[PDB]
Amino acid sequence: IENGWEGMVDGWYGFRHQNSEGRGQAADLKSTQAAIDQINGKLNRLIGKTNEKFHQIEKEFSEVEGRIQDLEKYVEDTKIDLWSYNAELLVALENQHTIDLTDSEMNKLFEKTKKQLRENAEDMGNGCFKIYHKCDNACIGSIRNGTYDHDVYRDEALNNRFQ
Amino acid sequence: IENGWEGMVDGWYGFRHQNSEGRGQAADLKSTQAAIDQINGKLNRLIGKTNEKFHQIEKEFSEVEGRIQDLEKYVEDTKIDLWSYNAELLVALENQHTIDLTDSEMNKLFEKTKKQLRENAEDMGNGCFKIYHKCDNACIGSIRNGTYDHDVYRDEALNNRFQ
Amino acid sequence: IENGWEGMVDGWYGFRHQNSEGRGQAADLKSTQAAIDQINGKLNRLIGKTNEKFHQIEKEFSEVEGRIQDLEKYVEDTKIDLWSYNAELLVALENQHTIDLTDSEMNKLFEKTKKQLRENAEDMGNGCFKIYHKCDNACIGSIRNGTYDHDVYRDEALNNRFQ
Amino acid sequence: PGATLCLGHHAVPNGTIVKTITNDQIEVTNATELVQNSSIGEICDSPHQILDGENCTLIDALLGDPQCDGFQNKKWDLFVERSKAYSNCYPYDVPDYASLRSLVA
Amino acid sequence: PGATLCLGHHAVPNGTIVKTITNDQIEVTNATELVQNSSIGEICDSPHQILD
Amino acid sequence: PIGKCNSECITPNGSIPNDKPFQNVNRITYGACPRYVKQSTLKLATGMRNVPE
Amino acid sequence: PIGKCNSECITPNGSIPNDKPFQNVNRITYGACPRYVKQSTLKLATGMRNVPE
Amino acid sequence: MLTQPPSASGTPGQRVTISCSGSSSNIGGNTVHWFQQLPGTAPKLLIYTNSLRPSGVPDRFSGSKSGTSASLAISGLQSEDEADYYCAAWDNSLNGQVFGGGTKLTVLGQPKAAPSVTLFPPSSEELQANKATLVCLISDFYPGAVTVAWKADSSPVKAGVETTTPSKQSNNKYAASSYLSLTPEQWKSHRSYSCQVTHEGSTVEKTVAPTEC
Amino acid sequence: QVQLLESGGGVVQPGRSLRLSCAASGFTFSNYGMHWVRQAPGKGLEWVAIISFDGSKKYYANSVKGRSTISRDNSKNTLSLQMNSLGPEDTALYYCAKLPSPYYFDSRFVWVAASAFHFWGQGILVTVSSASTKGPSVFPLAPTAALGCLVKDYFPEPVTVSWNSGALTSGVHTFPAVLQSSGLYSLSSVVTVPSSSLGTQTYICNVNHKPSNTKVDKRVEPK
Ligand SMILES: *[C@@H]1O[C@H](CO)[C@@H](O[C@@H]2O[C@H](CO)[C@@H](O)[C@H](O)[C@H]2NC(C)=O)[C@H](O)[C@H]1NC(C)=O
Ligand SMILES: *[C@@H]1O[C@H](CO)[C@@H](O[C@@H]2O[C@H](CO)[C@@H](O)[C@H](O)[C@H]2NC(C)=O)[C@H](O)[C@H]1NC(C)=O
Ligand SMILES: *[C@@H]1O[C@H](CO)[C@@H](O[C@@H]2O[C@H](CO)[C@@H](O)[C@H](O)[C@H]2NC(C)=O)[C@H](O)[C@H]1NC(C)=O
Repeated sequence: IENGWEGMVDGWYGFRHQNSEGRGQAADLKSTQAAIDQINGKLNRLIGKTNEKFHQIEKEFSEVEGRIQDLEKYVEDTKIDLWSYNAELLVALENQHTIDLTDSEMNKLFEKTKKQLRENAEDMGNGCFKIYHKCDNACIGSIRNGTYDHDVYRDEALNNRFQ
Repeated sequence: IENGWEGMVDGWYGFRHQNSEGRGQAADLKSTQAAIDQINGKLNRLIGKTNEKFHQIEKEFSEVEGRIQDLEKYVEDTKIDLWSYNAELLVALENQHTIDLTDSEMNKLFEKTKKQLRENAEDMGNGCFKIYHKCDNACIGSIRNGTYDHDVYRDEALNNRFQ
Repeated sequence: IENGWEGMVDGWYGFRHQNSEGRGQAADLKSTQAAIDQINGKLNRLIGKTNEKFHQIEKEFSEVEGRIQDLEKYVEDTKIDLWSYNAELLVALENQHTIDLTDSEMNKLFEKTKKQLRENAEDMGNGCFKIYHKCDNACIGSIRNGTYDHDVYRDEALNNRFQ
Repeated sequence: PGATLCLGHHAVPNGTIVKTITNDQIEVTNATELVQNSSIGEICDSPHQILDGENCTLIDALLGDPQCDGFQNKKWDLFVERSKAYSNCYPYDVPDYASLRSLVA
Repeated sequence: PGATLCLGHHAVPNGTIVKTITNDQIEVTNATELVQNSSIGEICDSPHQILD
Repeated sequence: PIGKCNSECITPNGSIPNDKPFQNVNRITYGACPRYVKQSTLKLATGMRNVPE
Repeated sequence: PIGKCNSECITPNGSIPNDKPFQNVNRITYGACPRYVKQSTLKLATGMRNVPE
Repeated sequence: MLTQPPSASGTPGQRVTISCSGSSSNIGGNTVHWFQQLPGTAPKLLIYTNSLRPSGVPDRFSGSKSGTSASLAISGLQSEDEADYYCAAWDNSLNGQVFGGGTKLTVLGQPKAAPSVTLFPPSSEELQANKATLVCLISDFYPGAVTVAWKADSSPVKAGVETTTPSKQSNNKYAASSYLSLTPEQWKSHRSYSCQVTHEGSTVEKTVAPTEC
Repeated sequence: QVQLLESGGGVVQPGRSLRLSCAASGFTFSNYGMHWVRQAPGKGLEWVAIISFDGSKKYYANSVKGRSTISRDNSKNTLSLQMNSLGPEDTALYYCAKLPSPYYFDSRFVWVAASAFHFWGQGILVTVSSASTKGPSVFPLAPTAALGCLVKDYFPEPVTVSWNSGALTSGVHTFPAVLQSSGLYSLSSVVTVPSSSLGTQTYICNVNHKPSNTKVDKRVEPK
């Protein structure tokens, strides 16, 4: 893909088509629904899960005591550093996974389409196909809904594609 | 793929074929061997590697002592929480990796096949191919073993595929 | 791919071609530049980032004191074990990511090429293409630079590919 | 003759920067903060039972410093010691002061 | 005329549920417990020397 | 100051919300509190890569 | 009770096997013991995703 | 419709599981969710997106889904979990929301099952209105299966109506109450009424009886 | 949490129409698609309709398609349902509820959240049957011990029973109603009380029947 589409407001992934009937755009429900489900599960894991701790050691001192003070400071500092490391690593990993799952859903949709147009189209390489037959808005709908039959348009597209 | 095949007992990934000689099923040794090797390496990493610890602090108290008791409880609790976090994260990561490697082996096998049938077949999109020539059980064997030559069947399949 | 190419010294990924003008080899700048950028960012994250710690507890003892000594040993040992676990896991994860990004860049380049030769070539399956027209060194350059137009060579390659 | 069909995803004019393994800084559509760093400035009396012992320490209320007679026989969940607290009775000291304070708390 | 060829993987009627990053609960063929939670109830006299 | 509200996490700076997994207000906590970390901000992505148009 | 067996990990509940990396029997351990965690069960996948037929 | 078995069962702390089978139109393509309906009250949401619990829900309830089969597991089942459990999912063919049949799960009732039987006669204002209804009830018994033999002066009748109330939240005690109702015509013509319990919690059927006094 | 005032329940003759409306407060109603679900007495849970957060998408069940309409007003924060040509298979409770649904039914602002906003309203009871809803008749039932109140010969079903101004709260068993050959309902409400309180503190039940303006009190004890 080259960039994104700012005009999409009823979904996250979609299709743009230019045929003899004009130019149109429409989003895909299933892919964006799956992405939303995964991110909501991620948030449900992270947010709202905090355990209780009531009585602990002291962590601020107004006096000079020596050994025990040194040990308590060391313990709290070690705990803090380890938990901060864990937090930074968890955030990095979860964000990488979010990016990966979104890109995977985009590629899933692209492949689902490409396999539907078996020989009636070619991959131009810019995230856009070239369909080699007269395909109207109803034909585009048959594509996206999953009802497109290649046999109907197969011979015409093979002709316009090899001669 | 749509689902799995419960009849497979001599492997994990395989092929099903329907030709004029009937319907048959046979598993692939290399891919399942690689998956088994990876999972066995995972188990060899995890299982049986425990280090020794003999003398430690006390972790249960029948008396009320104050400062040192508070500190020892805090230390053990912090250690326990950090190790539990590590355990949950490690299990999640290793299981994700197991799933990913198994799916990757399936896709590896699918692509290995698809590249072998260069133009003599089409990808129907349901994890099944359509081979456009009369292919007998010996021809299927030549496919799976890796000895299938497309040139022999190329012209017939190109004919039955474009006319 | 079968193996690597030891003769490459001006890059990491590249092309080898055999045409009527002979055999040649030349590397791809963009892909190796991206890989180098990612590994340099990884090193910039890891190397040179160490925080200061000045006054801590004692960690070696020449006497036999009992409770406090036991606690200090326990604390330092717990810290050491947790940090060693973190170090081993971080190194494993970062190396896996390095391998993954390098392989991804190789596959990115392969696909970028494959989409450029839309119908004028076939995927032999051994990390090498078969181009079905007389392609000179200037034509190979037009391929790699990104200026290759399939239309110019489309009809000749379709002929030599289907008849 | 023939039509074209494009596959794409959405975007927004003002994304936010986050961090991953590949990129130290990368822009996404929307993101949430996971580090609570703001507070109101006051302590909430619920759901935990709070005892604002404002001019008194826990030890003073324990012994019975006359300004602390309010805290006689009272229970609590969190005792709030103020920086204005001071003792006004007979001068004293407690060996293992912290330990008695902790066990009483 | 032409034959079809399918690629697939195996399955089992009774898998077990595990946890990953994508899915809190997902079913796999087989899995092993990593948390020893059962004990016999007695202390073994070997290999460590015990003094009751 | 003691107020009249509801929060299950108390710090010497006041009560704080207990939804985010981490916090850096203070390390001294009472209740169902998020863990103290040194980072001032950790942001979690709730959307895909954003290349505008 | 003291028995007559062999195990390199001893807890106040008895000896336990030292193969699994974790355990939650008890936190008081002697020997080559698995680390105490709070989870009652952590399962490791030894097979692919299972979509039955 | 979605396929849920009518009944589930177990012992306190047994981790019961309910299943839900569907079709490619709803579950194979969309996520499922699970609601809990305590007897006599509105349903409450337990699970959504096949594994997610909302704020209120304890982690004892878990969910899963594969292909056309969803599962709802309860780990630490206890006294206060006897209720109805509904699986539901969105269907794209019908373009709507399709629910499950419903599943009733019961707990292992320690078969104490001592019906505190009590026969109740009709009162004055009932008979002044030319009405009569003699009642016989059983409290704190188990299980739901039971029978009642009427004795209208040692004679059986037809069309006797009673209702079984669901389990109690704490004590897990069932209860039934059957009342026979007529007018003073067939009422003052016979004098001894009796009810005989036939239950799996005692030796043989047990009769209790009032007389016209 | 969620404060909804529901309205429209009652008795409606066969072939006629019902019109329910529940008004919500406590959240941004403007960005949540809503559902109407129904539950026949006995058992069962059938879904009726769904409406988007802006009306742009409505969908009904094949069982009530072509004779029902779901509607909403974001100004008065009101959800409403209209159904015509009612038959006995439609007597049921109707819940106005926010269920989990496809993402496009709710707004853009609530697509991603860790909360999953949800609520079910209390039932709205509608009953299709012949008219003349008659009030109740309450009789005391008196003889380890047991006593109670039997309330018979009423319709509709909406009935509630309390004990001694809501005092007796334990051991109480209110039995679910049963319908008969006639359009009459019955309801037994018993309690196991010790044999040591025949005169300690005698008990009196109260029965609230709303769709008759009825609050009947009656005391129970033997002679
Ligand atoms: C983008 O993410 C932000 C979080 O940073 C969301 O802003 C929060 O929105 C919820 C509900 O709308 C409020 O309760 C919070 O107070 C908001 N926080 C902040 C810092 O604004 C925002 O809603 C998200 N946008 C979208 C379209 O999902
Ligand atoms: C806590 O102590 C302060 C100071 O001892 C009290 O403030 C005093 O209030 C009284 C009457 O309210 C005045 O006579 C004093 O002049 C105040 N102190 C000063 C320094 O001006 C305060 O009232 C005490 N509060 C409690 C709850 O004990
Ligand atoms: C599936 O995994 C389980 C582990 O949960 C295996 O069961 C163990 O099998 C080994 C050897 O067969 C025994 O020593 C263990 O006692 C078993 N444990 C349990 C809990 O049963 C099982 O063998 C695996 N199945 C397959 C086909 O590999």
